[PDB]
Amino acid sequence: EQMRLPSADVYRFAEPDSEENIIFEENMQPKAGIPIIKAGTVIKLIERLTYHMYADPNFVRTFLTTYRSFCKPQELLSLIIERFEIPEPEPTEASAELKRFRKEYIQPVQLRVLNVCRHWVEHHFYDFERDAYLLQRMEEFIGTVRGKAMKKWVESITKIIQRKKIAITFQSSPPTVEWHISRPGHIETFDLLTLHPIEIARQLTLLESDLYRAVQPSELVGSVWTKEDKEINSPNLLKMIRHTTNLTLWFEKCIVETENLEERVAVVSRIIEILQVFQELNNFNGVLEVVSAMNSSPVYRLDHTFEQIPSRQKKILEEAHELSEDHYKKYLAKLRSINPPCVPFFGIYLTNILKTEEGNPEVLKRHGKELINFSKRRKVAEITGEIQQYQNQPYCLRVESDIKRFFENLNPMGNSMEKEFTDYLFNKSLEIEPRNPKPLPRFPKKYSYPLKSPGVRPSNPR
Amino acid sequence: MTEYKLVVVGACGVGKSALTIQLIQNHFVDEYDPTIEDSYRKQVVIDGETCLLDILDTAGQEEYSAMRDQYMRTGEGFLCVFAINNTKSFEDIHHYREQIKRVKDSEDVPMVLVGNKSDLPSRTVESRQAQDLARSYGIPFIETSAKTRQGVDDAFYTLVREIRKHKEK
Ligand SMILES: NCc1nn(-c2ccccc2)c2c1CCC2
Repeated sequence: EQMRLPSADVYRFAEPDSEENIIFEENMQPKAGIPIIKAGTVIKLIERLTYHMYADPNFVRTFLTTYRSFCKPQELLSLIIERFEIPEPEPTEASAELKRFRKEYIQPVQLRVLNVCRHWVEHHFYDFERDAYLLQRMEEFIGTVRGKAMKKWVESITKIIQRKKIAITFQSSPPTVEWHISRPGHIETFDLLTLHPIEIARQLTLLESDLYRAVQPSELVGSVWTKEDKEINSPNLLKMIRHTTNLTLWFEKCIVETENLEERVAVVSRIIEILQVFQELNNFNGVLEVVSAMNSSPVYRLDHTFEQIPSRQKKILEEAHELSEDHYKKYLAKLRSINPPCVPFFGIYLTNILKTEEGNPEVLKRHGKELINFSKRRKVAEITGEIQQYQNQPYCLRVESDIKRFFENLNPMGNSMEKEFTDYLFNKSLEIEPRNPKPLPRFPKKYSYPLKSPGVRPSNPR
Repeated sequence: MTEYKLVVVGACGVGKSALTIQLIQNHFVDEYDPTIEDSYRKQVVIDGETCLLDILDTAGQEEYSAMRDQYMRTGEGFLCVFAINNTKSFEDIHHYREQIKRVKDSEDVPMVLVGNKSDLPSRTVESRQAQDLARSYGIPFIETSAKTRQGVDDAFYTLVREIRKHKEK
């Protein structure tokens, strides 16, 4: 015998599985041996989210990350409450079938709903911060729950709710902080060539790591960073991108405002040294912010400058550029093969999420019936999961609060608009190295300190 | 077999993705994983000459504004895409063209203007306006509808024809 549920008239989740309400991918869930749901009606998705035969952690995560495109939070809570409130089938002729049904259907299902509530409140609490009534309803539902088996989960959910309404140190010793010409405390002299290139790279890697770590799936799912409310919905992602952009621009500016050729060679050379350290730290955001500056139209055209770059650093730069070639082929292979800590380049994820959402239909149709395309959401959740795997492990580097502040408050554009600023950079490029056949002018030196790099190897041991 | 490296540029919200996806995905499968390599490469016959299109579409990376030169530098030919229901995206076309000319160091870069239609709001850029802009640049104008696939082939194939004509010289 199967079970004998109620009729679909009095309880909507009893309806049998068919080709018109749920469909599956051919392959089975990794590690777990569970079917992979391709599509289904929202009722069937909720049935499987709270399925009586087994638990489905992966489906629960995926669903709670991605549901909002097809179901509103209020509607989800209504549906899981409906799911929970199971009636008993028609009178027992008075309990063979009732103690079985209570133990193998009602109780498992009710526990799975509580599990969903727990995971929702723990990992997607923003739904509740944004809709106070949604939280009100969850709290009065959780108070409803009566069973003795349920007591422990009800207690735990209430405890998580209470924690969520409320407003780095190392494993072993981080390396000694590096200083070059600028001495500690003298923030007024800090600049590209006066700070130690190692420490520039370390402190930028620390900033960019924290920026990467702050970005949450809520800022990404639904491609919300590309929409009109992007500043409302994706503030951390945007801060992160703006930093990257700022630094690329600062590198360009340092280059083209150094008008003396010898000095400009030292500047480009020092920027390549910083890239080398980024590469050592697996800060690929850092790597790409240098590569972008070097490929920029004001910088790339400086053939006289590039000519004087030592061959070793040419090779370093060329290798880094090749990461980006053929649609990030080499970058992707390199990223797969390294372990935390690192700072990925976020742009790839953004494009992949957007294209996944744009290039697949929201629903599939079968026998005239509309099914939510769940596989589309799974793919998006796979990408946000890959993002999250590099967010857990911090770098073993000491913060230097003055160097940190210097890079946080960098503002190469100043009061100028983008077009105006990039035109200025380009016109500066034209001034310092005119187009053929115009000959190369000389320009006086601007730096009164030595140009020689301390290099990229630590000064003291361990 | 000749390979044409094409680059799609335009404002976000334009449905740049849709254009490229509709080119590449098989004519009657609505399925797409952008993580695999066939996602951005397609073999096609244009004027009887088999060739390979490689299409770079960085949709979603528009905020990385300092990376535009890097991405543009990779291309031989450019689709400049706006949405017919977004006047601002139409006006931004001028800037994309200037930036491409600057990156390729040339006045005569293979290029096509594409006006894409999808869903509401209704049209705010009449095709005449876009025909006039395209004529002032001396490039072709193609209007497309992502959702019906109308004009998508014509947009890309016209760009390839522009590159061939540029390479003769
Ligand atoms: N055209 C000279 C030149 N090429 N590159 C270059 C080389 C490889 C990758 C990225 C950029 C740079 C210059 C001036 C400084 C940067």
